[PDB]
Amino acid sequence: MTTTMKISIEFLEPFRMTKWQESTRRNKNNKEFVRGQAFARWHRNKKDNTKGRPYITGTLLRSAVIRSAENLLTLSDGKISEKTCCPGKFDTEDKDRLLQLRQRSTLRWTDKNPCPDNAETYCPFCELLGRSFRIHFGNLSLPGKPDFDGPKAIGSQRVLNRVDFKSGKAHDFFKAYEVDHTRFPRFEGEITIDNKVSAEARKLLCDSLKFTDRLCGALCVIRFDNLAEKTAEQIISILDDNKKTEYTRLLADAIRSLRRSSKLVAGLPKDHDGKDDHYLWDIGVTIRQILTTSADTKELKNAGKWREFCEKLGEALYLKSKDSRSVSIGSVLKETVVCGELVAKTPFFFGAIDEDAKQTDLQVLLTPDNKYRLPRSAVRGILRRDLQTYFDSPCNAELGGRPCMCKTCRIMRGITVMDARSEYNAPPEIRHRTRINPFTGTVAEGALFNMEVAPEGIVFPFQLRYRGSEDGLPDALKTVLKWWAEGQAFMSGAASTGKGRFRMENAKYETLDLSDENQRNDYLKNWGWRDEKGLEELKKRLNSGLPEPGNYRDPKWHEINVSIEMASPFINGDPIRAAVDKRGTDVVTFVKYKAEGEEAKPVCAYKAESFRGVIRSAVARIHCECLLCQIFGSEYEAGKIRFEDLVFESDPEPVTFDHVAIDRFTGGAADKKKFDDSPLPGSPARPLMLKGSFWIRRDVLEDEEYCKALGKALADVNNGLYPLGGKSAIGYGQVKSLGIKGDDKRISRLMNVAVPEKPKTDAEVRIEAEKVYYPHYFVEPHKKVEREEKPCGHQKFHEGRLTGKIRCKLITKTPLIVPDTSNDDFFYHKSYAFFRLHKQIMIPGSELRGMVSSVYETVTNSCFRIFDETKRLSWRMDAQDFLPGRVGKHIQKFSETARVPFYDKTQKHFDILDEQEIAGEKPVRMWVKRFIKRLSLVDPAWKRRKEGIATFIEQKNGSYYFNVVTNNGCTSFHLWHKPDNFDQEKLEGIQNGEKLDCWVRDSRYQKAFQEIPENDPDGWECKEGYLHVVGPSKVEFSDKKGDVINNFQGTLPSVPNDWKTIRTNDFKNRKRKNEPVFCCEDDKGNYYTMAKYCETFFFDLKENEEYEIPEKARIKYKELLRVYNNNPQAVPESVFQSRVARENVEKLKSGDLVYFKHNEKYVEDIVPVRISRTVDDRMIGKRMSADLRPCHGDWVEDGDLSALNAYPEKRLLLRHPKGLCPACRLFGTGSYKGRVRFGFASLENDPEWLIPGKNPGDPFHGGPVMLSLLERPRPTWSIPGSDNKFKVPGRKFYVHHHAWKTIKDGNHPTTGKAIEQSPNNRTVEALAGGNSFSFEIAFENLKEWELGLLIHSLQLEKGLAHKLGMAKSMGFGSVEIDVESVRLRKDWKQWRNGNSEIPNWLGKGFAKLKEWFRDELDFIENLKKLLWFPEGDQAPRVCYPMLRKKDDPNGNSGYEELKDGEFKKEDRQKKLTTPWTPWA
Amino acid sequence: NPIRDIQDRLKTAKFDNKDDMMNLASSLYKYEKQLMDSSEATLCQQGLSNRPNSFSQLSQFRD
RNA sequence: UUGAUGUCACGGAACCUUUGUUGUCUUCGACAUGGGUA
Ligand SMILES: [Zn+2]
Ligand SMILES: [Zn+2]
Ligand SMILES: [Zn+2]
Ligand SMILES: [Zn+2]
Repeated sequence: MTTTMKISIEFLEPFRMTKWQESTRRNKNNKEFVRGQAFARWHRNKKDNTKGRPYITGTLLRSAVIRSAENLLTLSDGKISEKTCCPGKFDTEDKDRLLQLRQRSTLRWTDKNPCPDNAETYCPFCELLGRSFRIHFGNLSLPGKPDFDGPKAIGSQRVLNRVDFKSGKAHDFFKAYEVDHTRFPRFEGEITIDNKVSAEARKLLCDSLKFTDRLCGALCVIRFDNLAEKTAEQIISILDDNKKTEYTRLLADAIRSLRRSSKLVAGLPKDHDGKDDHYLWDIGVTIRQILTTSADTKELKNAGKWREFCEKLGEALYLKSKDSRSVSIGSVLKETVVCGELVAKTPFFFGAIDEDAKQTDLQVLLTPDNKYRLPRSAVRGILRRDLQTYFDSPCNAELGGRPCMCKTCRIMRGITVMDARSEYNAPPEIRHRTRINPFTGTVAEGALFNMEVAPEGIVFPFQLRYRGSEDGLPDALKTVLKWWAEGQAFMSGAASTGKGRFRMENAKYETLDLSDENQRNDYLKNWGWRDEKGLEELKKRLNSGLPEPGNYRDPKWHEINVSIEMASPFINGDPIRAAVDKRGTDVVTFVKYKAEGEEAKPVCAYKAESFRGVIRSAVARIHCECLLCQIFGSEYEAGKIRFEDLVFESDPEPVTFDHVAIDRFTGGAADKKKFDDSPLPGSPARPLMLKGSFWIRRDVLEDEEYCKALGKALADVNNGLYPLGGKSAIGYGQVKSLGIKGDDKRISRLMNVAVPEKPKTDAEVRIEAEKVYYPHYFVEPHKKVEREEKPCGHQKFHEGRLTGKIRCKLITKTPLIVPDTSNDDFFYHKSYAFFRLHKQIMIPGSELRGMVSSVYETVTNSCFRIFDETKRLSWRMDAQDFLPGRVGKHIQKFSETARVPFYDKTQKHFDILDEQEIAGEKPVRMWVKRFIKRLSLVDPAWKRRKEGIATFIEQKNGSYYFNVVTNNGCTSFHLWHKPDNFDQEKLEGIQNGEKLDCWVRDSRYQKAFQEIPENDPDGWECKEGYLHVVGPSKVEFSDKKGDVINNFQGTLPSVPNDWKTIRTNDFKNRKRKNEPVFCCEDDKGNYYTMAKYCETFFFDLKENEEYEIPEKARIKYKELLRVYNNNPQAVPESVFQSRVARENVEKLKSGDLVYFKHNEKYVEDIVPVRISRTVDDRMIGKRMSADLRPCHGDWVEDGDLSALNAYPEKRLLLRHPKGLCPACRLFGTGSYKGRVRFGFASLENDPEWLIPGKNPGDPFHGGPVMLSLLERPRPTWSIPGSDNKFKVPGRKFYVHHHAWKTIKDGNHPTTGKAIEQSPNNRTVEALAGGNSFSFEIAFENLKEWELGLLIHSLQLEKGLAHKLGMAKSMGFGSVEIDVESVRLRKDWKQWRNGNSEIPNWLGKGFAKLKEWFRDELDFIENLKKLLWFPEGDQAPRVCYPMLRKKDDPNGNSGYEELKDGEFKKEDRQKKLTTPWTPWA
Repeated sequence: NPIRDIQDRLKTAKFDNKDDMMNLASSLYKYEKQLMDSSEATLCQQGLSNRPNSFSQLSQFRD
């Protein structure tokens, strides 16, 4: 019998579970086990193995049933049907064997004595308890009893901490396992009941089971009736096949960023010029190809699969990169329900760290289905915190012991809230953070970390239930809910940076009275409306609104609004988005996402972290329990201020600006220093807007000292001292205003002689109207450079140093060009227009910064800031010590050579010789001849004049064939002799047997063949050797007809596509029949002239001489091949090109034929052909004094310097021992921020154009003008040799003149011929002289002499000027700067005028110069001479010479005849260092 | 400034002495720690002298 | 896979501290190329 009763549990929330423990540890002594007993257990099949499944013990259900039974008994009357139901027994003397004891107050309904321990009959409650197995609860396992690998398969562990109310920081925590309910909602079990149990007891059990509502820490309802690893290895192997190892972290970050959508792989960025050679995505098979294959794979087409694949790739790459009282209450009871929605107004961060995810430092909490979660524990903790704040009383409770009795705990022991999740499931975004060193002004060492953030706009469901004896909700709870509805709900962590502000919307409530019988029996029938259908039915019976508390306390946080005015470009860096965005730029702004439904929305903003850092730095510089700690918090205490992201009002779109670094020596662009960035546009006409707010506690607001500190800091920020964003050195992030509303004027209260003329110049230069001058010269530096070891820090405003602003005005003296390179087809032939921004003519601040820096570095004798130290120079040879040889560890040697015709119609060696031996692999047997015999039958009546006797044979077609036995029988030989008049006429009738005298001469004749010709069958050896075929390479092409081609008869022939089948057409010297020449015809070239017909043949190979090769020679040969390969002036047709340049040889190999020169032991140089280049052994950085090289430069000495990579001390090998020079101290270097900031210039009046425009109605646009060619600067002219006497001359400077008039006319400045349109030249829009511009400069912590020298470099003297823009060699862009005002700072409140100290500052600067250099100042005079502007009635003629004089109609010299004249190699440096030296 | 002391250690260093080795290791560790924790010593913007000898000695030490 | 007269664990916010910053004029004139003659 013992009829049973099946039961089940349906979990409405995730439940908690305890870990398995060893048998002996399961005792009263263990603490963790005792801390269990309320969560679910875990089973183990074998003790060593972790296999098993979860289950729930029956004693816990028994305790819940008992508790509910007591609750119902005290509630109704203690009368189940008609019986007394005594209070029961819960005490015994034997407390030693039990495992737990009751610590709560037992409940009471009657005052009668409990029933006897042994009696006839027991009450229904005592039957339920037992004490006689009348009722036996069973364990609950699962449906079907499956098995799992371990606890981690079904759930994940989590950490739960406890905070201190006084401070807001945790001090202890505990762990637990959480299991989702969507996967394991159902459990089953059974209950055994005896037949002697009373029907009243059965009804009580039924009611109690229906009343139980929470088990295992969750709501419950009781009822009774592969490619990732492969692709990772492929990409890693590819990067290792290259040497791109520094980029591993960046690539992993970009891959994890790509997880959002597979379509981003298609729209990946490429490299400039539209070619797929990106420095990341085209390292290779290539990374781009691999990502495309993984993208278009079918199985990875799925969104979630794609996401998981990208995350695993990122993890793998990051890993590689790192590698008993019995008290009554009463029968009154009500159950109040509240429902609503919790919307997120800002991002939020619920911390939850996973052990198997190391890439991100801070992670958010998610469900197994990637949905966002709002944990019950966090909601309960925030409710407790708000209640404690309301009562203004911390709870000094402790774990264990009796229950507490404070008001907060009493209110909290009636509360139930539901865990929630959202429908939005897109991946979270990522944010990066840094730490700044206050001394240098740059980031600290290794201070980088990541943060995961959830988006804003997500909506959660909310439900709260209160069970108490009051009429309704407590006043404290009403006030807290009103605060939450207002928007004072700060729930998530990282509140200082502006995370976790929620609002409660659509609130409804209803009250239920569980004292009334019908209502109670309706509640029990419906299970309390916990399931979804019951919840909907209850929602059909809810009233809107919320109550109104009586004692309403105002909130603790107050909102402060912010508005900022910005009239310059703005940027907030984000390298990853730049690494994946399709724009293709180096730096991009910050953009966040707003969650609307199931789709995001990009929006640009300014980071709250950055704003907080800026304000904190401003506060800390003009002033543990210090003020900064008290206001902004620290590691031991929470803060009292909370910032937020600032957004722009009318959404801008970004633009692009290009930059380039200029070399100080050559005056051209420095290699690998071309970059660009993408800021948001801003200007004075249409400035940017920023909106936002920040929160602050009232206690801080009611503190005069804290309000004073904040007011001072905000006043300093308002007075342009602290810009926002990055790249402030070039005029970005210049704040114009800052507003503060909503503080009752507590913080906002605190925020509220003409210049002398320049001195005239004493510099004088003599100009003659007949001579011609050069367009640039050099300035020789001084020997001594002053360096200071300790620069000035940025940590405070030092005393004795000045800070303020400088305002200037710029004037144009010659036409100026400053192009806008965004569009190169404004008018193939490229075209550009003047720089503009929001339709306003402007000049960027970087140009002016570079221009002023170039003169400051010259005035204060400093280092060459920009300089290509690692460049290597090369020179052409001119038509001795180079010997033949063959390559390896040593090089072989040959003793002699000889020539072999290959391109004449006499030899035909192609028909015979094999391809391998032509290439030089196999030996060849050839026939060398050393000297030739040259008869003259009659006595000279020559230089050597030998004697003999001739023996005539015959006379052929002209000529004379005959044997000649010279020296009277000593030597004999045959030959052919032509008729020589005055000697040949003696013998015109031949005899065939007549003998005559003869005198012989010898001439050097070194040739070789394989078959002896018909003419000379005598005196021919046969020796072994190799061949050196290089193909036709001697060619002399030009624009039009020269001189040799002019004498050609008839149309020249066609071109062969192969390099073997060429032959001569016509000799240059027709009379002597020598100097063969070849010509051919192509479509547009039309002019090729090849003058080579012999090849080279080595012989006399030796075995003894062997010479080791050095690595220096090796690298020199590598540079030689690179120079051959990269040649813009190369001949078009490859047949007329040497082998090394045609086959595109890259590295040296064994068995090749090359010339060389040697010392006693080693080899020094190697070349491929006879006349070749010579490569300098030393780099260009070693050809100058060590004190003039950059302070923080590059490695020039012999050494890879890669062994010391990834170590701290490597950086000390790239810095000067003596510190920093004045230029690097003022303008800053790579590890030191500067102390000057330049600003954008703006045109004041209306523009004046050089050429009138086509439309008279459009005065804001000008016409075009065509310039001549612009080619690269050449160091070889200034350094014309490899000898050690040659050094770097100095800094290049261009002179002022009026050559632009001829270009405006349309003629070439040199020749006067019309300019030819072509793809090479350019067309530009230029402004005329007389225009004016205005800009501003800001400095900070400067000395008197530094400020004076800066003012001098700005406004030097009258009669001098600067050079700005492009086409400086043609006379464009002469400008003059004059100072207008000089403000200064004394304190945060007072800003005086400093116009009456410029003479003192200038005098101190000159005194410092005198006390650095004892009155020599030669470079000063040279610089003043070069900056001299010609006055009226003086028109110098300045231009470059032509290549030859025949191309110059003026009759002036050219480069070829100038090299062999005034500008020879010995005086070129002296003539170039002297300013204004004529050359014609 | 640990840079001067490191220079003194290097120019006087010889690798057969464990005393010299531990002294140089201590100096390098002292410099590293000062680099990690921000201080006034980070304003020293100089480097070492005798670059070839210093490079040889540092490469020999860290290997 | 639990014992039985005693379980406030809905008895405990993974919380608190750190500026993607520093340094760079969209600038510009001297060649290239290997032999040929006796
Ligand atoms: Zn009893
Ligand atoms: Zn308490
Ligand atoms: Zn402090
Ligand atoms: Zn310097």
